[PDB]
Order: sequence, then structure tokens, then C-alpha cells
Amino acid sequence: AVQIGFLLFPEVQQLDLTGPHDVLASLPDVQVHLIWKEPGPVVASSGLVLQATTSFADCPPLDVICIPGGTGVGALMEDPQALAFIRQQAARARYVTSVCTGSLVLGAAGLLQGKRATTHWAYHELLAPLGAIPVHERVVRDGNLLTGTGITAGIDFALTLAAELFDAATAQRVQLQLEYAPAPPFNAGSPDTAPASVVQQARQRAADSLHKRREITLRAAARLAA
Amino acid sequence: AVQIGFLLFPEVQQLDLTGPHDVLASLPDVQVHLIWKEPGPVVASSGLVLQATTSFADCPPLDVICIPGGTGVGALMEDPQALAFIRQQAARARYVTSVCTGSLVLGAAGLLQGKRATTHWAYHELLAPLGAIPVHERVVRDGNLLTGTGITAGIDFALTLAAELFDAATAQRVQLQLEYAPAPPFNAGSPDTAPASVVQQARQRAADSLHKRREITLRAAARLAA
Repeated sequence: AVQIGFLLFPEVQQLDLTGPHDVLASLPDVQVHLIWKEPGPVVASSGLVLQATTSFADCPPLDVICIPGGTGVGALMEDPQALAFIRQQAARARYVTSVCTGSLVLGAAGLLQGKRATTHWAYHELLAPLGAIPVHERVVRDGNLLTGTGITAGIDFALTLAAELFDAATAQRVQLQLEYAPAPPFNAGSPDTAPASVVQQARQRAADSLHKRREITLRAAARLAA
Repeated sequence: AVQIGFLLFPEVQQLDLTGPHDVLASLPDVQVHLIWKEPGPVVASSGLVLQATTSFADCPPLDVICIPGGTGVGALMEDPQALAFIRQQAARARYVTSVCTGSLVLGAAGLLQGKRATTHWAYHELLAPLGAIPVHERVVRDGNLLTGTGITAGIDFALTLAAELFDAATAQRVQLQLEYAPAPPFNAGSPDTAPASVVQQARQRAADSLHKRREITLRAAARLAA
């Protein structure tokens, strides 16, 4: 059975996780894990309560690891237990993936040094201090690393993983079974397509978070420099 | 505060719910409820464990009700307690919505009689016996009823609801904050675009479920005829 694991942490953006989870859980001969320090309840940033299924110590060797984003990324960037677990699993995983600000956690773990990567548009400036080559594209691959942008990036790249782990016909069948054919009613999903007034509102609302994450990123970079 | 409720039932397709939940929970002055017979754990079809927040009896009057789909729809189509709750809330709700096979539950409740509606492509034949005018479109509106197809229909129609409850600029800001700009790597999300061989595989895998749901639908239609 292909072993797929998601890191589930307090103040996760749950859709970053729950999207790819439902797609990948649709595949034959896949076991999906929700990993935290111990099994039990974990609260997402919206208040949705999820349930971790395994501890770090009990998690099997993973074929795919996926790091979601969210508010809670700041704490995770300075959690030595979580970062050590991610490094251990990344060493042997066939695919190391992240959604949105989850790539900042891969960065703090040292896994973006010299690698092309993306992250959420409002936090993109934090990639270079973590050793990455920043790329402004929705899905960036560098060897076995996939980083994606957008709360639903993992749905799209889960179909790519399905095609490579199995075959294109399997990926197409899952897409059809889920009738997955998005059609957003607005075109404001990028700072390059949204109205300038909307980009200003969004930047202003992110400013306090970006300020705090600049501080965290510099401490995380100092640990990589040691 | 705008009151938004999702029905959370055993063997729900969790992404049908968790997608629109994370979008709508991003809006100011919104309270989101996960409704079942009692608060507590509810297991999705994938094994993901979610947590209902309120009972039928304790749920406030809702401005928006949303019925997700999933395996578990068959039981819900003959659950008199659930159907009565949906009818009570639909009477005063500003919006009555469903994702995928959730429209079959609205059908069993009598809320599609004489109404244009859609559902999942493999089950579309079950709309007419429930009194609907079947429509092969991804989002179908008829007055205050919205029915959508695709596991992520609720993400897209949540942006429409945001624009009507608030304004277009608010919907655009949420889209940008979430960097929501999907780009599926395959074009097999409709039986009209998927390869014929893939459509056959998907139809064959749905055949046992469709057979059982034909039987349930006829009993649900008999109750509406009384």
C-alpha cells in the first residue's frame, strides 16, 4: 500500500489538507495518515475540529509527505520535533509536497536550500532567506519536491501524483468520479488579476502576520546557518 | 451575524462540506454550524473524523443551509428527522444549497418539486422521479435554490453567496486571500470531456450504488405522492 501522510497542526488552514486527502483517499491501495505529536483532536484556524491518526514515533515510512499551510505555520517553523520528523521522512519519500505557506515549513527544515519553490503571494519574500530560488508559478517542481499555491493546489497536484504513482487513466477516472471541473465566478485569485483596490485590502490585512513571520524566518535561517 | 449551516452525516463526502466551510468561515460576521442529531464525532466516507457542533433542536434559524453529498445520502433520503429539519430551515432560509448528490436529499424532502436542479452525473436520472426539472449544468439556480455539481462546487458558489450577502469586492478579497485559481492537470471532469474508456470504468464502478438508489428514490417519491 502507498503510504501518504499529512502534517496536521493547530491553526492549520484545513482545506489545504482536506482537499488532497479526499482525492488521494479515493485511490486503490493507498493508506492516508494525519500526523501530529499524538493522535487526537487538532483545531483548524476556522474552528473546525480534525483528528490526528498517528504520532511522529508511530508513523510508517511515507511514500508521500504533504505539509499544509495556515496561521499555525509560524509556530511550526520553530518546532524542533516537527522539523526533525519532516527531515527524517523527506530523506526516503518519493514525493515531498506542500500547499500555500506549508513551503515555509519545508524552508525552516532546510529542505528548500538551492531548490526552486513557491508559496502564498503575500509571504513570497520569505523564500530567499530560507535558501530557496523563488518562483512565481502556481506549481513548482524540483526533483522530488512539489510546492503549490492556492488553498486547492493539493487537489490539482494530487491528480498529478495519481498519474505518476498509478497511470493517467487512473487519475482521469478519479477526476470524473468526483466531477472535478472548477469554474470560479471571479478572476481575483492572483495579485496580477485582482483589482488594485482588492490587492491593497488583502496586503493591509496580511501586514501584521508578515511582520511576525519576518522575525520567525530570520531565527529559522540562523539555525540553518549553524 | 449571518447563520450558515452544513448538514454533517455519516459517510458524507467531506470535501463537499469542507471546501465551502473554509471559504464562508473567512467572511466577517458569519457563524458556521455543523449540524447532526447531536454534537459529536461523525465519520466521512474516507474515514476522516469530523465533529458536529449542534443538534437539530438547538440549531438557530439559518440564512444559508447547505447539504453535501456522499455515500451516506441513501440513508438520509429516508431519515424522517433529517428531512423534517431541512424542510423547517428551507422555509425561511435566504439560500438553500447542495453539492453533488446532496440535491437527492433536497429531492427526498420535497424541495425540488417543479424546480430546475442538477446532481452528480452518474445519478442524474434520479432527479425527475423526485419532481425536478433536470438540468445538465454545473450550477443551477431556481429562486433561492442553488444546486451544484463537482466535489468543489461549494467553493465556487460560496464566492457567489459572498458577493450577494456582502458585495463583489468582499468576494474578490476572499478569493485573493486564498489565492484560489484552479488549473486541473487533466480535462476528465465531465462525461462529455473524459475518454469513453474512462466513462465506462466510472459507470461500472457506480452501477451497484445507482441500483440501490433507484430503489430508495422510488420509496422517497411514494412518500411525496402521499
